[PDB]
Amino acid sequence: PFPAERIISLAPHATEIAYAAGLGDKLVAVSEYSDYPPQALELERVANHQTINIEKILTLKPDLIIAWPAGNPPRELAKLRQLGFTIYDSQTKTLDEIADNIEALSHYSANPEVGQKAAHDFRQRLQDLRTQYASNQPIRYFYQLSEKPIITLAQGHWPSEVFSLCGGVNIFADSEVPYPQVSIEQVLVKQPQVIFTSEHAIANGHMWRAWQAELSAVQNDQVWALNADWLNRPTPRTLDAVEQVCTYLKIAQKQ
Ligand code: CNC
Repeated sequence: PFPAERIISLAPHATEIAYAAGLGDKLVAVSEYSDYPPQALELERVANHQTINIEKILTLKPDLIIAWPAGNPPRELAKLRQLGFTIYDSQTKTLDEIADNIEALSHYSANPEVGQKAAHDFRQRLQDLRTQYASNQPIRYFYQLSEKPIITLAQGHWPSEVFSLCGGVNIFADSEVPYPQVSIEQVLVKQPQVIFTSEHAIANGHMWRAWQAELSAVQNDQVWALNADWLNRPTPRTLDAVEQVCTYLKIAQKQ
């Protein structure tokens, strides 16, 4: 396509993949929470979970925008397309798509070998992890994005695929929306073998201690925090989430 000179990222994960793809030096704006690699804190922000700042983007004249269709507002992305910007749509469902993203984005780099290498390395480590964590048996898990309200994941949407590599089975897989709000009772009824939550919830005392009697996951000491930066952004660091998730689901075979 062409070595881009003024690149904008509309998502935290997209900023990580941009740096891995050898584009980081050409970024001129990123999203809120684009905090990795940490120098990205230095760049101006043009997007958050509710709004893309199209005025500022006009002001910046990007020759490449790295979009996150799954998380960005559809109307504003459509506007950017209608305005004639060159846009790469980052797809964010599978683990192999992370490497695909990096390899695609490397086409816009002045040094495509960087992204070529990063994708190669990702693919090899992903292969290593698939081999290493095959022995895991199916475990039914609950993954909490928040305690108030309880939001979880469903329909195979990200990060469902991280868990599935390890044999993990989402208790809310068959929900009518991809990120459903669920009640305490809904979880309690479902009887997850493992509960995954945030480091914050653990540190403060997690909400499921009160429910030890009704939750085998609590009796068995299988409520664990996951690193949300690794897990919920599809990036090279997702392979550390794979390790973390897979190690915990391995432990969960103890009974
Ligand atoms: C579900 C959800 C939520 N998420 Co996320 C979490 N946890 N998230 C997700 C999942 C979305 C899946 C998808 N989009 O395909 C999921 C797990 C992948 C995700 C991921 C992230 N999220 C992140 C954050 C910080 C946030 N998330 C919230 C938006 C946060 C929400 C908190 C809340 N209670 O509202 C949340 C709990 C529910 C939003 C929703 O469903 N609204 C209903 C829907 C109809 O409204 P909506 O406006 O269309 O929602 C869309 C956006 O929120 C967008 N989106 C979701 N998260 C982000 C984060 C950013 C930076 C941006 C720009 C857009 C989003 O995706 C939604 C559609 O699926 C947030 C308000 C939580 C909080 N209170 O801190 C917050 C801050 C947003 C901000 N200031 O811009 C991450 C950076 C977390 C991390 N530690 O890495 C990460 C970024 C992903 C990436 N690609 O870079």
